Amino acid sequence: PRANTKIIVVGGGGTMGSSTALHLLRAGYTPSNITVLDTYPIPSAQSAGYDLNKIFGISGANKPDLQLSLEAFDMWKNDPLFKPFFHNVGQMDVSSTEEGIKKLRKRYQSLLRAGIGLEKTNFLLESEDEILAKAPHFTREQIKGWKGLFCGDGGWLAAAKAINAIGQFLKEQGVKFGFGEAGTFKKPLFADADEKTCIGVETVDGTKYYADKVVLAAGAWSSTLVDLEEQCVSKAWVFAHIQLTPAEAAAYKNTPVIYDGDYGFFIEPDENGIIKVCDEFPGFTHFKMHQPYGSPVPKLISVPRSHAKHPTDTYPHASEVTIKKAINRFLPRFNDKELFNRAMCWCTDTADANLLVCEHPRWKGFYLATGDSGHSFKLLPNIGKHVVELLEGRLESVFKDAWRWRPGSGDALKSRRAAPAKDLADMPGWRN
Ligand SMILES: *Cc1cc2c(cc1C)nc1c(=O)[nH]c(=O)nc-1n2C[C@H](O)[C@H](O)[C@H](O)COP(=O)(O)OP(=O)(O)OC[C@H]1O[C@@H](n2cnc3c(N)ncnc32)[C@H](O)[C@@H]1O
Ligand SMILES: O=C(O)CSC[C@@]1(O)OC[C@@H](O)[C@@H](O)[C@@H]1O
Repeated sequence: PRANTKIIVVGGGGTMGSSTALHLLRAGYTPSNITVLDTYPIPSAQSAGYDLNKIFGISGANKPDLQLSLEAFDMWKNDPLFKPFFHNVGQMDVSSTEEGIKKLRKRYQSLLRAGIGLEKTNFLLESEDEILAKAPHFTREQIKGWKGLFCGDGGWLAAAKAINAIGQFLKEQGVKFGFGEAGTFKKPLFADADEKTCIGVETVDGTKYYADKVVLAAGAWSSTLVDLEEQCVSKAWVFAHIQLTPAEAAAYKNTPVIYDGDYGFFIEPDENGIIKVCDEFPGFTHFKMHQPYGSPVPKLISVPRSHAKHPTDTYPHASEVTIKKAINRFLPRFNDKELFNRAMCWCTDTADANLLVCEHPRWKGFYLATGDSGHSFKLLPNIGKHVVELLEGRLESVFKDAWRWRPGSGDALKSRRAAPAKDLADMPGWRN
């Protein structure tokens, strides 16, 4: 029974982590039986969720991605905890290349074959007038040849503030916490020498925590903490900020999120006039020799270079070009705006960009909740709901089979992106 079951959430200061803790409380677990451990206090300074904003949009990449995105959309609008941080201003995919414009038309078409009425909220913008109508800040000369796929369920998310909302709720309820060395996972604990029964974890300062179940929601660090047998390859993405005056930023107030697969995106300025800009690229790895728990020998493993641990870090020289390229493409009027708060942000890719949410195959009681594949912040309100379903063996098979333990199911280095990710060692500029 839930009221006497103890759960440990490793990486609980992050996205999937905090979500799991939230839905444990909502399910009826006793708050004092739930322990959140993270290297950083919630909201974790190093979770990929620690950002001014993230994009919300509907992805049809998989069978349950569609179901999950709509589920998340519902909560972002109607859940009292989350709905303050959803800005439902819409999201527009654009392209002016032949190859790219056809990608849009195929995406629109598969949304219709979902047969769940997505045509009511997704539209192909076939002319420049239709684009300028949704995003008046563009000039017509800037967008000639552009077509757009507009999603009315889209918009952006106050990412850090949202996780923080969960965290403060967890604390009011009485969830237990472990931060710093007292919260940094090192290894699982077992009752038996055969390590078939996990009964807790031990952190790096030596602290041992005991629970009935352990959830590993450590994002890009999961593949480094325990042997995931190359299922998850951690990669970095980049962003930068520019500052606008109240006059300049007024033209972008409540404007839709604009994305082009060949350039990146930007999100409307926040209350301080700050615009976040991203490029799009297959990501950056950081391979090192490491020996995650359960691996018999040290392997080559992409290990996150945490901006939180190294604040003087920025990103490779190459990324500076593509980010500015994106700025020129979308916001040419701000090309002389100096960039600041450059930083790398880490995700972990699976081969098929599906999550890795399953019980460990040998360590009974140890559960994996990661494989976010760099598309999963939008799932903050509802992913924890399905992790709990897994813990209780009530997980709908569509999710269960898609999220199953699956080593040898593809090359996660390339995943579903344009190319295998390049490594930080071959991309100078980020260390200072
Ligand atoms: C990097 C990035 C990601 C991203 C994005 C843009 C960038 C630049 N834009 C997104 C977007 O527009 N829309 C979207 O839906 N997602 C976007 N993302 C990715 C999204 O953030 C991630 O997919 C999502 O955050 C999933 O993360 P989850 O797996 O929870 O991972 P996390 O938030 O980083 O959490 C990791 C927590 O791990 C804790 N940790 C790490 N190591 C330990 C150890 N050793 N022990 C205990 N805890 C550990 C960290 O505290 C961290 O909080
Ligand atoms: O999937 C989305 O809703 C937008 S995520 C945008 C992005 O920058 O986020 C970081 C990585 O996921 C990249 O793959 C990706 O291009």
